[PDB]
Amino acid sequence: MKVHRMPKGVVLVGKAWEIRAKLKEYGRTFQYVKDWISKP
Repeated sequence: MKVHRMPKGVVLVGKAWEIRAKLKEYGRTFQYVKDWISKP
């Protein structure tokens, strides 16, 4: 262990962490249902 799993130093604390979460929760392609219904 020469380095830490989550080290510091050069980091940017802003909304960049929030916008990535919000865009991930909303940007969730729900095709599972469409690919589940098999109707010839």
